[PDB]
Amino acid sequence: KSVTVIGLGPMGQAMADVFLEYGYSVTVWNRTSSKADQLVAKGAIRVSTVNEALAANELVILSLTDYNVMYSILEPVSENLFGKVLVNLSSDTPEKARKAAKWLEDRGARHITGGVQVPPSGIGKSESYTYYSGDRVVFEAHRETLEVLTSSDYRGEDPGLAMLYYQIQMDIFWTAMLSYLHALAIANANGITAEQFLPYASAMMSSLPKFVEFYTPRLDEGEHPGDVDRLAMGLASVEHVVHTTQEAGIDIALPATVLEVFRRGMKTGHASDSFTSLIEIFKN
Amino acid sequence: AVGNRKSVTVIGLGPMGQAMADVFLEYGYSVTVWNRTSSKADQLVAKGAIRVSTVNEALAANELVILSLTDYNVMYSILEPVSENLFGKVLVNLSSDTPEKARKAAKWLEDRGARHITGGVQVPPSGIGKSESYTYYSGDRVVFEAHRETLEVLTSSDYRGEDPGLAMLYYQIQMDIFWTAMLSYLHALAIANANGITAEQFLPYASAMMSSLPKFVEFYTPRLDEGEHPGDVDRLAMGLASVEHVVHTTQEAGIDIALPATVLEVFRRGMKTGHASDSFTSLIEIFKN
Ligand SMILES: NC(=O)c1ccc[n+]([C@@H]2O[C@H](COP(=O)([O-])OP(=O)(O)OC[C@H]3O[C@@H](n4cnc5c(N)ncnc54)[C@H](OP(=O)(O)O)[C@@H]3O)[C@@H](O)[C@H]2O)c1
Repeated sequence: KSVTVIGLGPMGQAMADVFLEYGYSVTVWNRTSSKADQLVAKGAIRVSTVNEALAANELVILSLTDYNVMYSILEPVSENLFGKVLVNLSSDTPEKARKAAKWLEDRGARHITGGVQVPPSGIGKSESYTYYSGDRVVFEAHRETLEVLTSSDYRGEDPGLAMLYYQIQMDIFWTAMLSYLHALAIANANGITAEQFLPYASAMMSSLPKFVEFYTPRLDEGEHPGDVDRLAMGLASVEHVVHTTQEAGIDIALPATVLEVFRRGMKTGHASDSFTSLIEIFKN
Repeated sequence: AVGNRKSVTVIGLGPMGQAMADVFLEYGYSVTVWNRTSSKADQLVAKGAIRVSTVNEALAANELVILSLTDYNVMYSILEPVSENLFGKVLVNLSSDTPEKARKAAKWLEDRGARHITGGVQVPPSGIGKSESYTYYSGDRVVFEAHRETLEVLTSSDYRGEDPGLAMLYYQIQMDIFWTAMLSYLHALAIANANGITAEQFLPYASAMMSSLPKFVEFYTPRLDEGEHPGDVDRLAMGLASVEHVVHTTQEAGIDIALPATVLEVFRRGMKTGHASDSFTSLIEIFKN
């Protein structure tokens, strides 16, 4: 039970704490060496250099701000990476994580990508989940240590996948939550409160998985028949939303973008297809 | 004797009007129908509906008239030439349109001596006649109560208040969420597909995310009603950073950026107007202008 943590922001601090709680020997490094004071008081071993941190252990957790920090601190010590397993937790794009894995492999190290789904306070709780991706044999070799921090959800071999599943979920979260705020602004303009809207907003959100379930097999076939819905009629529905927004004096940017997507789909010949055919507009 | 007359007129026989007329007939109503395209009533006539030739005749047949037309402009188009014959009628308009359109129609109808109930039907034709289905209703409460029994043959009802616009308000704000959130799903799936993963693989994650959203709505609702956006549990600056990673992921996958780029623009406007350290709920102020 021995692990190195490089990067002592809030996440790194939480992780290092939980490891110390469960009896691990924890070696730490940070560019600003004072950030480790509280951990050192709890038994963490602070080392002066990146070299010493890498030497201490096979498993190295990288809780850095972004992937550029990784290159900055490891590139000058590229000769010292053989046999190390670097678990990268920065939030970034799939391609960033892929480029990092390849760079590390070229220097004899192995990479596990992690997409942590909770804030620092979730660390050490089994109801918390982290996406992991990368070589399955490397991941299985360190799974026990990683699961001291959270439950795991291994997504596959591609180092980019842990970040893929994280970012596409955030695409839905932010866009759908903004739609909720937008809808509430219209509601407020017409005299209705968030308390009054609550059960209706909630019921709509909860209904969406049933649509996703319905359309999933069709989307996987590349099929957009107009048997239960037509794009033309979706467009007309969006248009009512845009006019409602305008009448209420609410900012039109968000529904106007939705309307523009529908129009582009109509303008490429999809009037009679399902609205799912708009995936072709996004695909590019 | 208590109870509604078992007699009703339906004007507008698209798929929704056809479903409503069918349900009324099966329930035991005398159903009088009119449609611009008269042949669309053939099946209903075979089951006992009474087709009339003119809109005037359809209005004369009954007190209660259900409209299922494309929108409110259609209503004017057909009713204006028979404005004289609206006196004493109760028109229940189940057409999708904006709140203000419904308000203006309710006044126009009252000026002609008719009464108006706005309805926002929440289900497709197949949901008509099922009690798990709901329709939003609004308008004069006494008029609604007088015809509720008939309206409940079609769906359960959810009366929202006196303002005739409200039934279209609740309907349209739910559709703002539906279309925007479903397009976010398609956008996210396009990224997934570019990266080699399928809708089947995405399904449990898309569904879990969507199903988690009501918990956020519940958490924020009381704060929003106070006009409060403290940054105690989240800050806009950190949300912006999260949106930026979404935009870059999109671009790397070669996926159309219009939708996340508009999300990002909203966040940036909120940063511009001072809300870096407030909750992301502060973006409601950007929507408010
Ligand atoms: N279908 C759905 O799933 C659904 C769900 C909820 C709410 N709604 C709403 O229900 C309403 C009716 O929709 P729908 O699907 O049943 O059919 P629709 O195709 O909108 O047709 C509705 C009716 O309007 C008539 N109409 C259209 N333009 C007209 C004109 N210029 N003059 C005279 N009549 C006119 C049509 O006559 P013809 O038959 O002669 O074309 C038809 O009777 C809409 O507002 C729709 O948004 C629909």
